[PDB]
Amino acid sequence: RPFRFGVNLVPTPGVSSWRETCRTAEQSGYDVIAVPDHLGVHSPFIAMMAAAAVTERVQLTTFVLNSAFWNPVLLARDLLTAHELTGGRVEAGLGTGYVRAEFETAGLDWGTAGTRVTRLADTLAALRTLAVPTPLMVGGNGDRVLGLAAEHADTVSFSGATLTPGTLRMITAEAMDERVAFFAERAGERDSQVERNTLVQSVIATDDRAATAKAMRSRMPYLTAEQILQLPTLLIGTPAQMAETLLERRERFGFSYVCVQERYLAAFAPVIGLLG
Ligand SMILES: C[C@H](OP(=O)(O)OC[C@@H](O)[C@@H](O)[C@@H](O)Cn1c2nc(=O)[nH]c(=O)c-2cc2ccc(O)cc21)C(=O)N[C@@H](CCC(=O)N[C@@H](CCC(=O)O)C(=O)O)C(=O)O
Repeated sequence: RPFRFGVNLVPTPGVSSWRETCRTAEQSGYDVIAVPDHLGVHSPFIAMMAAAAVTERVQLTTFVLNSAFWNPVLLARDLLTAHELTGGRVEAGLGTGYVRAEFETAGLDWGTAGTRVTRLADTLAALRTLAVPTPLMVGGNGDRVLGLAAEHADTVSFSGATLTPGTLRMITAEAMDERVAFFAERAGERDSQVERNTLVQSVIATDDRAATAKAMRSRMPYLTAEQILQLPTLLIGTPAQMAETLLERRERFGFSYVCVQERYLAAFAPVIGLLG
């Protein structure tokens, strides 16, 4: 599938640069602006509308909603509105949620891993029954979550890290091979209709990839330097090397929808220039 590039921007209360940041993303060649769903961050659909008002080309996506924060019928109303009032520019990524303190602050039941995944399942089923027009993305690497992506999603987002719900660890390329294969087996005949996304956490410009990876073992001691050089959540080297890496990873994993974090917006833009 043709590449599409996203930048995960954090609309921040008290910071007056939202419109300028969204314009920079579009001017830098990104195809998607992605926004998160967290307490203490601006409300995602309202921020996406504010982005739509100052951009013309980019798609706007939630990346990803905390399913515990949304009533499915009311979310369906939001999605239809966002779709119609932007001219079809909105996509909705969904997840189970994972920050327990935020559930507690909002007065919501943390429950169990099972109830949190079931809430995502129930929401996805409802959104499809209500025939929402926004493309749907599902994010997360748990078995049940990838099964839901395979059943319901237009895009599956493969995480690239794990944590203990209630600390972050990057997964290896080999673990990622297995998660993509699991998804594909669950998707069956629908595999070819689901776009594959991943989020790159760090985009590290360097003229010495090997020395950089060796140094980075300090922050990820559970990995070798060779594993660090193959980690799907990291891009290391020159822009030409990073472009070649993304071509190789599209072949290996099927990743054609690549997002980066806001801090690396400018660092990654040269790669967009080379892949287009
Ligand atoms: C928690 C995570 O599961 P997951 O299925 O990968 O992801 C579930 C949710 O986090 C996920 O669906 C989404 O909500 C997360 N999500 C966001 N969630 C949000 O709430 N807000 C966001 O802005 C957000 C952004 C986002 C972007 C990309 C992406 O891929 C996911 C994103 C995980 O790391 N799972 C581990 C295991 C987790 C676990 O339970 N560990 C044990 C270990 C220790 C023990 O034994 O007790 C535990 O702590 O209980 C695994 O599958 O190996």
